[PDB]
Amino acid sequence: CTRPNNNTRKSIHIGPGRAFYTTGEIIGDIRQAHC
Repeated sequence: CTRPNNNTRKSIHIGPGRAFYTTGEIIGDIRQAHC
């Protein structure tokens, strides 16, 4: 587990082009949430 996701800490870099935070990252965050 990890606690980004619920505050999306490891994924802020971009923003306007939201889906440019990258699959690996969003999926990583979502994996990390499976607690």
